[PDB]
Amino acid sequence: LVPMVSFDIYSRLLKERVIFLTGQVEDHMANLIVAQMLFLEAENPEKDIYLYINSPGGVITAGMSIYDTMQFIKPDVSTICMGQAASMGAFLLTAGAKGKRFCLPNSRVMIHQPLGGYQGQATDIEIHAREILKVKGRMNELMALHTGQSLEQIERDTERDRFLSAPEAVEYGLVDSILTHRN
Amino acid sequence: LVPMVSFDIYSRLLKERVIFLTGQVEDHMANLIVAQMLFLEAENPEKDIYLYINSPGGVITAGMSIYDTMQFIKPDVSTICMGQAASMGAFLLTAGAKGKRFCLPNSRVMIHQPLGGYQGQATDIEIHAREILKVKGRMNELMALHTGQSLEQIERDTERDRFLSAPEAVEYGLVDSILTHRN
Amino acid sequence: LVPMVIEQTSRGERSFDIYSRLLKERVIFLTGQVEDHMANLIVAQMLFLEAENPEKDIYLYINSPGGVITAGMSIYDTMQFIKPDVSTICMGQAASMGAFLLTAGAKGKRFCLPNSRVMIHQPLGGYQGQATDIEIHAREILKVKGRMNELMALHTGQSLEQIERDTERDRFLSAPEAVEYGLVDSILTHRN
Amino acid sequence: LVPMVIERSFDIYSRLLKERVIFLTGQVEDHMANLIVAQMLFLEAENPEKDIYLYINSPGGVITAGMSIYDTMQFIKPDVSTICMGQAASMGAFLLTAGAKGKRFCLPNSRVMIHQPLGGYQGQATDIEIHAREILKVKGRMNELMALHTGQSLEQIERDTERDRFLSAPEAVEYGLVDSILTHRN
Amino acid sequence: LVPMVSFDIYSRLLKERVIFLTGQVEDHMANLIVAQMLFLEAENPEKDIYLYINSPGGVITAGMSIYDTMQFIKPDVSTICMGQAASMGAFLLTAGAKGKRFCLPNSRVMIHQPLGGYQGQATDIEIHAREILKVKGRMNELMALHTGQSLEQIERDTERDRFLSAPEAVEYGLVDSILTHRN
Amino acid sequence: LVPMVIRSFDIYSRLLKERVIFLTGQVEDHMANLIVAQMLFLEAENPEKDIYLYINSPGGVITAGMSIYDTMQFIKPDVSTICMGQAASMGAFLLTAGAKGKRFCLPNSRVMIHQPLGGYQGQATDIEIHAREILKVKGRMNELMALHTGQSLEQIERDTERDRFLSAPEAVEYGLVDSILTHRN
Amino acid sequence: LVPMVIEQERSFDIYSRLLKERVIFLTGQVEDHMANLIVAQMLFLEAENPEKDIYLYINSPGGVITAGMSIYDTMQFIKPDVSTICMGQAASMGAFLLTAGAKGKRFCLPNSRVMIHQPLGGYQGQATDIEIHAREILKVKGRMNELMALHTGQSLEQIERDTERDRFLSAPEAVEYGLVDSILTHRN
Amino acid sequence: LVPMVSFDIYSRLLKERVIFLTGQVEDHMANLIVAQMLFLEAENPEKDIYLYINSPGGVITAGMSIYDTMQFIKPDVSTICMGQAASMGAFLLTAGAKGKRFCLPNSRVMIHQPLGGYQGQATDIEIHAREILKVKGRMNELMALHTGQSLEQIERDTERDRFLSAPEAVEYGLVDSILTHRN
Amino acid sequence: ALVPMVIRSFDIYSRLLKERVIFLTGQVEDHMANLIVAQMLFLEAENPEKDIYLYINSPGGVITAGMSIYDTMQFIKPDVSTICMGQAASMGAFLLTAGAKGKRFCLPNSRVMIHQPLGGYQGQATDIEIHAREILKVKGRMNELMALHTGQSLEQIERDTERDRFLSAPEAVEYGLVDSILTHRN
Ligand SMILES: *C[C@](*)(O)[C@H](Cc1ccc(O)cc1)NC(=O)[C@H](CC(C)C)NC(=O)OCc1ccccc1
Ligand SMILES: *C[C@](*)(O)[C@H](Cc1ccc(O)cc1)NC(=O)[C@H](CC(C)C)NC(=O)OCc1ccccc1
Ligand SMILES: *C[C@](*)(O)[C@H](Cc1ccc(O)cc1)NC(=O)[C@H](CC(C)C)NC(=O)OCc1ccccc1
Ligand SMILES: *C[C@](*)(O)[C@H](Cc1ccc(O)cc1)NC(=O)[C@H](CC(C)C)NC(=O)OCc1ccccc1
Ligand SMILES: *C[C@](*)(O)[C@H](Cc1ccc(O)cc1)NC(=O)[C@H](CC(C)C)NC(=O)OCc1ccccc1
Ligand SMILES: *C[C@](*)(O)[C@H](Cc1ccc(O)cc1)NC(=O)[C@H](CC(C)C)NC(=O)OCc1ccccc1
Ligand SMILES: *C[C@](*)(O)[C@H](Cc1ccc(O)cc1)NC(=O)[C@H](CC(C)C)NC(=O)OCc1ccccc1
Ligand SMILES: *C[C@](*)(O)[C@H](Cc1ccc(O)cc1)NC(=O)[C@H](CC(C)C)NC(=O)OCc1ccccc1
Ligand SMILES: *C[C@](*)(O)[C@H](Cc1ccc(O)cc1)NC(=O)[C@H](CC(C)C)NC(=O)OCc1ccccc1
Repeated sequence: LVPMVSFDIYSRLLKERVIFLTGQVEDHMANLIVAQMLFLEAENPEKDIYLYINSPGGVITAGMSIYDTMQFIKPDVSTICMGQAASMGAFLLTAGAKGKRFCLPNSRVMIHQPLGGYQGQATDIEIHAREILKVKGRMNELMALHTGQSLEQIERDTERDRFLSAPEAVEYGLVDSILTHRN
Repeated sequence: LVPMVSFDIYSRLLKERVIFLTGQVEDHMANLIVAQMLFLEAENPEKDIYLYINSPGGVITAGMSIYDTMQFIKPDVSTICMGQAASMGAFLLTAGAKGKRFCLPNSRVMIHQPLGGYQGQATDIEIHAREILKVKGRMNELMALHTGQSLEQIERDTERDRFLSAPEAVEYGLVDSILTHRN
Repeated sequence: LVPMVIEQTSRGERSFDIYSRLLKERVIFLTGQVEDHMANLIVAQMLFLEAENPEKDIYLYINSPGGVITAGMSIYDTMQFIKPDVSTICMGQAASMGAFLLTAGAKGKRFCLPNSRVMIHQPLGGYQGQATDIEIHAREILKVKGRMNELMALHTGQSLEQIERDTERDRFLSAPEAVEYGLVDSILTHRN
Repeated sequence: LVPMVIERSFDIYSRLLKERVIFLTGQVEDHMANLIVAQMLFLEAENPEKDIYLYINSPGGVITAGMSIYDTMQFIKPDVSTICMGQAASMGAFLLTAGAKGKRFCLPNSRVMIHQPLGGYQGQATDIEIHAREILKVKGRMNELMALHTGQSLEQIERDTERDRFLSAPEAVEYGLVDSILTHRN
Repeated sequence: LVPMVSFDIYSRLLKERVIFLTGQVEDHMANLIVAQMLFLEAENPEKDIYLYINSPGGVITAGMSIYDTMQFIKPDVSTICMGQAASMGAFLLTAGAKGKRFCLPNSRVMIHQPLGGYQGQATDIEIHAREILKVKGRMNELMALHTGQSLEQIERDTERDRFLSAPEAVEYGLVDSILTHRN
Repeated sequence: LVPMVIRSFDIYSRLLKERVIFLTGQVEDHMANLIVAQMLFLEAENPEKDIYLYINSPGGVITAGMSIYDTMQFIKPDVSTICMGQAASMGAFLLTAGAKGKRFCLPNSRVMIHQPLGGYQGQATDIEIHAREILKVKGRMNELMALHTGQSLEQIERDTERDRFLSAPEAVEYGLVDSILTHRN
Repeated sequence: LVPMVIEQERSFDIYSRLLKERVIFLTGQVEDHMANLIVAQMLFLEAENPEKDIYLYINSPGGVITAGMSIYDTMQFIKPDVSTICMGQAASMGAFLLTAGAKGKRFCLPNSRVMIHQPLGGYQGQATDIEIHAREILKVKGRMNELMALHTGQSLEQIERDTERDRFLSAPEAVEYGLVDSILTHRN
Repeated sequence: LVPMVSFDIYSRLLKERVIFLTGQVEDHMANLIVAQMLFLEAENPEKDIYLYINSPGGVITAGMSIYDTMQFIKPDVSTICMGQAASMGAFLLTAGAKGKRFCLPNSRVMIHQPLGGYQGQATDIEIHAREILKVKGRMNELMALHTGQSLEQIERDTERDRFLSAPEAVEYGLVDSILTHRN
Repeated sequence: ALVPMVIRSFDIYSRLLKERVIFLTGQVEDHMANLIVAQMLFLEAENPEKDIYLYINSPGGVITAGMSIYDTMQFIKPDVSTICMGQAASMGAFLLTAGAKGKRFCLPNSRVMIHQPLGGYQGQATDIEIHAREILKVKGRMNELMALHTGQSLEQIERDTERDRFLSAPEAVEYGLVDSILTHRN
């Protein structure tokens, strides 16, 4: 039940260089966002891309596919949180082009450390636990980079779930400003 | 089946600036409505959009994606309740352009406070409880803003489910008037 | 099948299951998850032994991964309420509700076996419902968390802030570490 | 159904308990371990001087449940002589080797298997670290005790348990896991 | 459920040194048979024990607990096959004291190699395959000893399921004679 | 569920002093073992005196049934069989396996006979092995049915290719039982 | 849980104890194992005293024909008269075993209800096997009708016609039909 | 679900000689990648193809249909890891044309030996075990070839899961360089 | 589901069909076999003189569904060239070797496996014997046709298929199952 304009409603919006990231982040939905990004860049390598984010979080490697695409392509990707951007969603929100990251007024942001799960031999448990610790550190480094917070601050603040209103997300350095009304 | 007109029935009405919000509010259906609003705003920034609402409620952050787009876009969003607008549905109904919020004569309205659920360590239970109580407070502030009721009245009236007929909804400030017959 | 035992009784021999037999040694086992019914059985055994002789010690062996707090507290309050000292002995593990009842034994009379392990942590819970009810239930679990820290602090001799700090996440303790922490008084190695 | 004996009535297992024989059969877990522990304590109360015979046929099980048995075998006064029939794998091999020195037996066609701990956790990275560190400590303690009972160096036990290792009964003797093969009743 | 003087039909027959092995061979039912053997040996080490076998097969290690107890205890264990002895059942049947192994006239025997199944890394697969092949060889050697067949013949005859009538089982050396009428 | 009489005995235990044994329901290893044990018990108590096996069964597993069949022949006492309700397939086979002159239907029982049913899954080499075996079994059971009924081998096989139902008088005419019990003498 | 009872000493459960007054209960769906328990109690009570009547209380929704016939033939074969008493209901196999009692000794409790009907069955298979199995259930149907006619005193034609669909009878109607002899009301 | 440029987003990028391998490697998804490669070769046999890889691994034989196609066709296949390339994903990454294998900066690579499982008669277990061992050695030989590491180093390093950062994957020889920003 | 579009429009498979290329992927069953048969019949109609390329990546499948493809391959006028990528096992290996003589290929890292039929039946002994006779007839016919295409004797095919038999691509050339290894496009 998706409406049409020959373009479906999202194809139409893709014409105004708008991409939607909605729901849990996972490989296949992430692949769709990456293809839209490479396409938009192909269409006009200089003009901004708008990425709307309404997401409860998701899988780290899937989110890192979108993150590296965002940094790799020529156009600035301007991120706009609507609804919520939690964990992986907060991370991609803050990864937008400096000065071009926005929360809508009543959107809410949440941040936290990695969660994972493994089963098997103690030797293998060691290998996998070291990996998720490595991953937690890189994520914190990147989050510190984009927010302007120190690495130590990000580590403390993400030990447990932390929720932030749109003004709190601005103050934290997570986004640059609230978008309220179309200028 | 969705009938054809070359549009499907909904695409055809989208041409009249008409959008339908039907069913449980959740991220993807919510994103469809946001895309339709953004599409219509692009087609004509000054012409009103009509949002028909028939909903038993739904997810708060999903609903707030719709709310913020309603307030962000240039066109006024006129809201029309058919069937029911309950909880998140009622919130988005009252969020329409002042003077352009309608109930159909036998539609019914229901308002209530958030419901949620979390499992985990006491420390985490406290973090999540804080967040749902904060959201409850903010949603009340916005309900008061739109209906014209005092914050305190709203709090009182939402502790448990409260049902309103179309005439009672007009009286409460939830809607501006009743549409009985077209002109 | 629980093995049984036959024993002279001056009114004839009668049969005792293995656990009934050990009750005559004044021994009670707490094994597995703590939950109302298994907890009630232990309460009942404690009350029985006190009636048999209010002045002789009881031995409570604990091998438990944890369990329900109110069920645990039915055992805790009974251990304090009855006249005899309840000596506690950890075998296998005593985790969470199990560590709590272990440390709750009569002072000087709480023991770990040498290769037992102890784990402590804060409460875990979960509610669903209206925000007003969520607050009510969150407030209750936070009340319980504090009361349980106060009692752990009491029994171990650590400060409340130390117990609070140490139980935010799961913490494991070897037998020597549990002695060093104040959780038990000593290690039992070879039958005294 | 458990056979009864008429004399005044024992099930087969209770009858053999009176001859100081306990059976550890199947996966090791808290409740069946509690039953073995209880039987050991009973036998000690009956006579702290006479040996106990613990027959072991087990594919392994839960480490803490196994350690309740291990520590009881060491704590009680009587020697616990262990006899492997069918198999003793992982926690079953550990309990077999933990028997009184000189009094650990394999039956001729029994087999033994040793390996390191297996586990699984789900949660925050912080919690994953806490749990991994604890499984690694357990792995080390279990290796130290295996070395002690077998006569192998800690290094050799660690190397030989990275992956499953099977031993015939003569191999379990050569390894120091048991003292001798029991073939026929003397 | 069993005929009762707690004291069932099986316990009365135990009084006459008769033990039944019925159904799939598995640790717990095997421990019961072991316990009955040791009991009977303690009662009288000189008198024969009678083991009726009606079994489709089962777990090798469970079976070996019985086998080794049969060899270890002082009394001779006489085996009698009723209905069938397949695989682990045929193995325990032939393991009875030579001269005291019997088929009833219309019982059937079946012999085969081990079946197994593992999942894991190729290194682990290699370890578990090596072990099942070791077990296959040891079991073939013991079958050869008990039947009087060569190792080569047992190997060739067990690569696939091989069925034997009671007279065929006498000819193969798996039992000593047919039991038809009590004298 | 099981009533008892009083030293205490359950109802079936009680009837066991009457030298009466019940075979009820699907024939399978464990219920068949209980019947075997009762037969062996009764022989030991008195090897001269007849045993009465009441049979009401829809059939069952062949090997389980053959444990009973061979025990019936092996023990010293005659086993007299009495069909109540029905004796179908393995039930009919054990009915006709009773001592000659001592096999009975009650007037409204019915007997049904049929060939073996089975099923295998595997490589074609294994399918052939198993199919050979079920056919060997089918033949051996027809040879035993012929022995007990007095019909020829080829005839029993013909009449059992499909399910065949018999009234009590028809079961007598076929040679499956000797007589019909109507009113206790 | 079945209540215990101590007879001045052995413990009988409620049912064991009422067996000493020669009372057996048939309750629920008639099936092989429950029906064997009834057969064994009948054989027990005959062995105790072959002259003395047995009382069989029936409260049953119906059940398997062959299992019912195990009980029917035992009722007829044993020396004692089996008196039947319906409480609650006796439907189909229950109604048949109720009317199978000793003539003059078959009763309904007043608010008993009886129902009668023809066999129901089902099969799946090749057409050849379908015909075999259809012919067998048609034979069983006829034989059950012949027996019902014998016990009720109704003609075989009446029985056949009345059992083509479920037919319900009050206890008064069951007396009038010949299904039971009389209504039992108070203890005399 | 798939944005409609007439063309879907993937068909559109196919025009740019871009193919996505996303998720578990399995016969049908692999056949789709094969078909795209064959098509791009038929379109221009001398121009590179770009294969974006975000995969947790998969079935070996499916992976090898891709591998052999990559080698067989006339164009070079440049591989680009986004998110992760694990096991079969890492193998296909490393099998890209020399000089043309890339990791995005926060992509992660993991290598390990085969996993398999089988159930059946010991004779059959022996056959299937021999086959997985053959496959393991063959895969090591090919990894050694593509990375420049010795066969013994590869064997040692893949007995258990080995994780590599993007710079570590460059050091290891799995890829040639890190891509960061579009030239 | 996702199949890329090429340009009036074509799906990726449709485009490759223009090159006379057909894919047989996964388990052989009636409906996927029917699609392959239809594609062959179409390509014959387009040009009865030009070769057809069948790529095979399959773990095996249903014999009668396989024979619908096999007989199509022999019936049609064009030579059908077969190319194994990934694996061709059992029914896959059979269709691979059924290709036109000299035009059967393995890619270098593909693997082949061959085995006798597997089946299963439940019913009366009379019926078991009918169905057992049928699967044995099928087994012999499939061995005859494998011997024909490989050039091996029928007794060789019978012996070698009694259990799963795996072959590397060079082994599959030595066996006569394919004619050569395709490595780089000419
Ligand atoms: C919860 C949130 O969505 C995080 C993403 C995240 C963003 C930013 C920072 O700094 C850390 C994390 N998502 C996850 O933790 C997912 C959780 C769900 C249940 C899929 N976890 C995940 O992808 O596992 C990562 C992992 C890495 C290495 C080893 C094992 C697991
Ligand atoms: C029930 C109605 O749909 C409400 C939305 C609402 C509107 C206006 C006001 O004042 C309050 C609430 N919906 C919910 O409460 C949903 C019910 C779920 C979908 C069953 N709850 C929800 O979105 O949870 C929000 C939340 C959870 C945890 C922490 C913070 C917020
Ligand atoms: C995990 C351990 O067993 C704890 C017991 C405990 C001991 C000592 C201290 O200081 C704190 C806790 N058990 C629990 O937390 C249980 C785990 C459940 C059974 C999964 N949780 C529990 O009993 O909930 C209590 C509760 C819930 C809601 C509101 C109030 C109390
Ligand atoms: C597999 C075998 O039974 C081992 C026991 C063992 C014996 C001897 C040595 O040296 C090491 C281990 N059992 C386990 O590993 C169990 C297997 C489960 C039941 C599948 N694992 C277990 O008890 O988990 C241990 C654990 C310890 C600390 C933290 C988490 C889990
Ligand atoms: C089919 C038969 O019951 C065999 C027992 C047997 C007897 C005599 C000889 O020579 C060989 C075998 N039982 C098994 O093969 C069991 C079948 C299971 C219960 C389905 N298999 C078994 O116990 O596997 C043991 C094993 C697996 C992997 C590695 C080593 C041992
Ligand atoms: C249907 C009836 O109960 C038969 C028993 C029978 C009695 C007399 C004659 O002459 C033949 C058969 N029972 C079976 O056929 C069972 C039915 C099963 C329980 C569904 N079948 C059976 O035991 O198969 C045994 C078998 C299978 C494969 C190979 C050999 C034997
Ligand atoms: C419904 C009532 O209980 C009848 C018993 C009955 C009594 C008196 C007369 O005259 C006819 C029937 N019970 C049945 O019909 C059972 C029904 C249930 C579902 C078991 N049916 C039954 O036993 O199968 C009948 C049958 C006979 C021969 C062949 C196949 C099936
Ligand atoms: C874990 C990773 O995805 C491997 C692929 C691999 C790549 C490179 C090297 O050097 C080794 C392996 N995938 C597998 O192991 C799959 C895992 C399954 C899908 C869970 N295993 C597989 O395809 O089966 C292996 C096998 C080969 C031959 C015979 C039987 C089984
Ligand atoms: C395992 C392989 O895929 C074989 C195909 C085969 C090819 C070549 C030769 O010489 C023999 C076999 N496939 C089968 O055996 C299928 C496997 C099923 C789908 C699991 N079996 C099959 O089609 O059964 C055929 C059959 C059954 C009963 C009677 C006649 C034929």
